[PDB]
Amino acid sequence: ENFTTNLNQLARVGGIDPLIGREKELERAIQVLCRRRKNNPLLVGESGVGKTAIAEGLAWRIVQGDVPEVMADCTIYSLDIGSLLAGTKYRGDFEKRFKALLKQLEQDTNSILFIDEIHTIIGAGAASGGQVDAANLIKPLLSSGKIRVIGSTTYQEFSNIFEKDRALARRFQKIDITEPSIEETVQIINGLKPKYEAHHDVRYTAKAVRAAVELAVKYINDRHLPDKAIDVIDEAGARARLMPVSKRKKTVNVADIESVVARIARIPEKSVSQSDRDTLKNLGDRLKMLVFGQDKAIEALTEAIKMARAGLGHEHKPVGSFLFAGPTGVGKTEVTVQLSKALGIELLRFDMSEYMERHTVSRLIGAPPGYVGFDQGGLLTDAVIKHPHAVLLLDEIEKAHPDVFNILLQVMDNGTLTDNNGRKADFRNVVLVMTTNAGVRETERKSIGLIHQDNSTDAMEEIKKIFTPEFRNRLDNIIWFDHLSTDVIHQVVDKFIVELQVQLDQKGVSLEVSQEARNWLAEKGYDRAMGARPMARVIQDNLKKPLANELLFGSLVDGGQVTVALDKEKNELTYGFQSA
Amino acid sequence: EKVRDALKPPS
Ligand SMILES: Nc1ncnc2c1ncn2[C@@H]1O[C@H](COP(=O)(O)OP(=O)(O)OP(O)(O)=S)[C@@H](O)[C@H]1O
Ligand SMILES: Nc1ncnc2c1ncn2[C@@H]1O[C@H](COP(=O)(O)OP(=O)(O)OP(O)(O)=S)[C@@H](O)[C@H]1O
Ligand SMILES: [Mg+2]
Ligand SMILES: [Mg+2]
Repeated sequence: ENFTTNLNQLARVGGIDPLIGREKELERAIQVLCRRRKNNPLLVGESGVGKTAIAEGLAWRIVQGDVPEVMADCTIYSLDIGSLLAGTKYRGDFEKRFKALLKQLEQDTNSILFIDEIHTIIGAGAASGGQVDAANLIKPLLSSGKIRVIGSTTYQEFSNIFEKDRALARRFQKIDITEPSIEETVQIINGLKPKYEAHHDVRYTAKAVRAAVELAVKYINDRHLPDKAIDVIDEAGARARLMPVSKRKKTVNVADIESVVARIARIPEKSVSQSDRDTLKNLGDRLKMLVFGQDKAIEALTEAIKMARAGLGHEHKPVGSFLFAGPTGVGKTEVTVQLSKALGIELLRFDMSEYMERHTVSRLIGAPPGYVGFDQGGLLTDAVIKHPHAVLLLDEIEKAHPDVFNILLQVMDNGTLTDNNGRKADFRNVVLVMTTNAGVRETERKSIGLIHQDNSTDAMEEIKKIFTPEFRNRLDNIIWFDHLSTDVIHQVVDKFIVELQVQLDQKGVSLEVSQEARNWLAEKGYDRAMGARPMARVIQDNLKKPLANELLFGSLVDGGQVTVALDKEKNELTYGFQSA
Repeated sequence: EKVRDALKPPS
């Protein structure tokens, strides 16, 4: 009938891809096909392993004749459950169709029914009245054993649906199918290759198949090995096929497959381009013009990035894990924010002051216990999944509950944080930076003595008290931030003034500041303990406040050409406004 | 609690 599909006929015309390997799996199924009791086999394994292909592959082998003589003539049919229910509008239509099919099979005694997703029949034909389920109709024949059927299910299934009804499970013989080894996968791809080569009119290199399996399992962790490798191979041919010329590349070579894996895994590709090569080269100076001082922190951040792109990087850890500690007003956070801008990647920020309670930490990995809503996603895992190449900033990590550290421990050591739903987040390309203010009180503390002692070591001890040895062992570097020097402050003043000029440019105002005035601001605003934040306040009172009055009501409403100069006699600035 | 129902006419 139309519902049934003779797989053997399909193979005869090339409609089923050939099977490679899995001889033990076929032998276990064939041994079960011929056993007196529990004749029905069940193919159970994870998605994308080959369970469906094995059932179709069996028919392919039969037509070829490389099967046991007992199974020399065994027709394998495929049930289309959708077609069974297509016209079952009137009462008894489902039974007539299903019973007509079973009668056909028992008469032959050679025909075998392959039913994919066997768990689906557990509720078919349950409209109303008789409520004759499809499993109920098949159960009598299966118990006797006159009819042989083949099933397929996932590990998710076979526990929640099929195993509920012991009547069906007892008859079926479970078979465990596991993904093949890396070496086995290369053999499989080589066997399927001629069909993919013809479709795309390209020749895959021997090394390319090894790279596809090795690269995909290494970076593509959301799928199983057989389909995962085949996906890369299928896409690689299409990429070459769509070149502007009819066929720019008639064959696929190593380092071409890498491009496909990069798009699928959203990881930076190897063979770095001149555009990104120059960016990494200038990533040490571009940051030094925005963040002054703390050169040791910039080098640690850029070297870890350069290493990963070069190919020398941790196998399972992230690109780099750093802890930024030190006094206030120093560029602990700013350097992280500017890093993401210099690299052109998404910045993931997480103010850890909002994760003090234990339940808050859970939100990162998953929703609350038994959350009624469907949005059971995690905040940390989703962000990393959405942006695998990013800067994972965790400011004020000290405030966060200790549980957060236990989460980062597996991240720094394994690079993957599985979520409640089973999705695996990849941290291999996400920079992990954590800023802490632990021991900041010691930095500003003044000793009881003529000389003010350093107190930096005391602050480090406090840091060690909170961050256990395990956490500090997995950190690539614990960069301490030195206090801002006078020379640095002068550079910082230019930065804030430039920002002021940008705000003024939006109002058609141009500001010129004499060098003498800049030093006056630096001297007045320089505070070693408080860093650079006071400088911003000094700019507000001296520069922004007079300008604000003029901008709102004065010569600078629609004008500009402001000229500031400091008179030495009164050590006070002189604001000159031109109406323009 | 809300579940769809599929009916069948007698003939
Ligand atoms: N010789 C082979 N060995 C292993 N896997 C293969 C082989 N040939 C093809 N495959 C893969 O197996 C796929 C067929 O589907 P399966 O891997 O059996 O999973 P499935 O039955 O679709 O899984 P569900 O939906 O979870 S029941 C093909 O599209 C390939 O990805
Ligand atoms: N090295 C620096 N060069 C230029 N501006 C800086 C520097 N360090 C800090 N700033 C400025 O100071 C302000 C705050 O800098 P951040 O790095 O965000 O401070 P922070 O390290 O988070 O502070 P705490 O007190 O330690 S939480 C911003 O205006 C920054 O631009
Ligand atoms: Mg399948
Ligand atoms: Mg900070």
